[PDB]
Amino acid sequence: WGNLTCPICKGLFTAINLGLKKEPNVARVGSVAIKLCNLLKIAPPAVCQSIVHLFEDDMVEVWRRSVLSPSEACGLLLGSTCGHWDIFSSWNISLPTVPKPPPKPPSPPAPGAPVSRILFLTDLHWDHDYLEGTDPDCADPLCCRRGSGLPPASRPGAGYWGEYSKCDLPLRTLESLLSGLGPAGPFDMVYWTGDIPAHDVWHQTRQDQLRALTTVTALVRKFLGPVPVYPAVGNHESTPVNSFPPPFIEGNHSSRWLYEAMAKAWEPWLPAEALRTLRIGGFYALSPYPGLRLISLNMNFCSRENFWLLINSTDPAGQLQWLVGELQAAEDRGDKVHIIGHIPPGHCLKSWSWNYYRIVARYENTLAAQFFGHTHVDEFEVFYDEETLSRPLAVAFLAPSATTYIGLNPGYRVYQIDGNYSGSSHVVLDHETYILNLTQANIPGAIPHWQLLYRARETYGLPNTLPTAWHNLVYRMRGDMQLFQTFWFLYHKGHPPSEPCGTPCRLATLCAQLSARADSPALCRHLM
Ligand SMILES: *[C@@H]1O[C@H](CO)[C@@H](O[C@@H]2O[C@H](CO)[C@@H](O[C@@H]3O[C@H](CO)[C@@H](O)[C@H](O)[C@@H]3O)[C@H](O)[C@H]2NC(C)=O)[C@H](O)[C@H]1NC(C)=O
Ligand SMILES: *[C@@H]1O[C@H](CO)[C@@H](O[C@@H]2O[C@H](CO)[C@@H](O)[C@H](O)[C@H]2NC(C)=O)[C@H](O)[C@H]1NC(C)=O
Ligand SMILES: *[C@@H]1O[C@H](CO)[C@@H](O)[C@H](O)[C@H]1NC(C)=O
Ligand SMILES: *[C@@H]1O[C@H](CO)[C@@H](O)[C@H](O)[C@H]1NC(C)=O
Ligand SMILES: *[C@@H]1O[C@H](CO)[C@@H](O)[C@H](O)[C@H]1NC(C)=O
Ligand SMILES: [Zn+2]
Ligand SMILES: [Zn+2]
Repeated sequence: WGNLTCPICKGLFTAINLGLKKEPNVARVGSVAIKLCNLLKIAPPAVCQSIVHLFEDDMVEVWRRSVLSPSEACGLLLGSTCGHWDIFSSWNISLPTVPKPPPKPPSPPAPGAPVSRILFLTDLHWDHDYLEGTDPDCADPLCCRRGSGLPPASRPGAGYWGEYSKCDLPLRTLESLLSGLGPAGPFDMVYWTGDIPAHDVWHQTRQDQLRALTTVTALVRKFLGPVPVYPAVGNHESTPVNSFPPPFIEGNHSSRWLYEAMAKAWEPWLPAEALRTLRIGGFYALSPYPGLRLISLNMNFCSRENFWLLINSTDPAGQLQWLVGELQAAEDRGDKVHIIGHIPPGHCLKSWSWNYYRIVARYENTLAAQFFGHTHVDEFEVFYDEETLSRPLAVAFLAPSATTYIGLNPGYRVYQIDGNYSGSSHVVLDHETYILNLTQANIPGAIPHWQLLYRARETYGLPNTLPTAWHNLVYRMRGDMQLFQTFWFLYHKGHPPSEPCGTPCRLATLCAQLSARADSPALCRHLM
């Protein structure tokens, strides 16, 4: 008799559920996973053990509530008649019935119009345990630190200011960054888009994450003084890394410990309005200038690595629907909008990325600039119209990281933006990138000098930095290897790998520049 298959399936996963609520069973799950982690040589056995113990609690809870949930598992196994499998099912937010205005590019600024200067910091990745002289090529996922051991005699230990390896930064190198800003300023505001702790993800307590938050926050406030700083939340701020339960998780395993600390650390910078949304889901909007609205998104709700989204990936925290409300209100007032975030939209989950793309196309006249980080290299994402995928209408700048991780010079970014006056377009006009050349900074007894690496319009011959200029740059680089090599050099903050980037590497790199929407290979149809 097959009329009983659904009842026994539900009985199995119901009993599975209550078994996995008991911590001796959770520990047993961990032990097997540690044993497999060691067999497949993912990491040294100390790291295998540490990372599984850190992850196992929230991970088993999520699986219990999603994949192993009776209505889900039995939906998958036995079809819609028994349950309903909807893990990562597709979803859509709703645009308002206001008609889209005719597409209108930004006006060229009048001669002598005000220019706003924005400092951009991202992926600082302070490593409290950074240790000069240790092995840069140790067996762990992060080196140059306490516990990395010592290098072989043939190779130098980690340099004093950092190293070209899988290493993060000592605090003094961030202090040095902030202390050298004078020539690059003055700044009207700072956009600070996330990733304060380092990549020592196998052992990160809530307290070391908070000490990363509070130490680096106080360091930037000391060097930037009264200049406003607008943070965005990176994927490394939480513990375990990428763990960002949406607001429907209450209780202690939620992100309240993190967002509330951010609200107290960033109170000098954000108005009360902003601090309220920051406590709920780590995003907010404010008004830097009359006529300009800034929106700081928590991209961890789009993230492929945010395992909590297995429970429910549909617009987590209602953030995209909230974003639509702000963009519409901005369109109604004639405001322009800056968006800042950490993970770039092209790297998000499919549904989230497709909805964001739709929002950007709809509000192309109102959105004036987009700024992201997370990849640590210097690149960008072009957005196109939904109807034909061929009219460029927005561009996201992905700034490179202050951290070395992996193999790079430290760097940061400055934007010139159409400034503070009525009728301003508020679009990026040009940008510059500064690096510390570790090859010369790590000379014993040298004092670090942060150097201008390049300015965008001058090295690429751009007449402006509107979306069409970046579209055009990609197709120029398709046919001009020398120009692509310049881009590849700068992509790595002046320290490119020694293995040549040949024809497939180039095409893949160029494709990423046009891929502002995930899982959309048609965007690259003119490259391959
Ligand atoms: C995952 O979370 C999303 C929202 O975060 C859930 O979607 C929500 O589901 C409810 C239940 O169907 C929807 O409510 C319905 O509203 C319609 C119209 O507003 C109304 O006709 C019905 O009476 C019902 O109340 C709600 O609209 C929907 N929200 C969104 C944004 O889609 C979803 O169900 C969750 N999935 C799981 C598996 O928990
Ligand atoms: C709330 O949940 C967190 C999640 O782990 C608990 O954190 C740990 O607390 C113990 C107690 O000192 C530490 O030894 C661990 O290192 C902590 N883990 C992390 C990742 O920081 C916390 O104890 C819980 N608190 C309450 C009141 O339930
Ligand atoms: C048992 O399954 C058969 C097959 O569909 C169905 O015709 C029958 O009505 C079911 N019996 C009950 C009591 O639901
Ligand atoms: C921007 O301009 C407005 C209106 O002229 C002024 O009130 C405000 O103080 C200005 N802010 C900055 C940072 O220049
Ligand atoms: C960094 O310093 C080394 C040491 O002289 C130099 O050869 C190299 O060209 C420099 N690169 C950049 C991008 O400054
Ligand atoms: Zn990072
Ligand atoms: Zn990141």
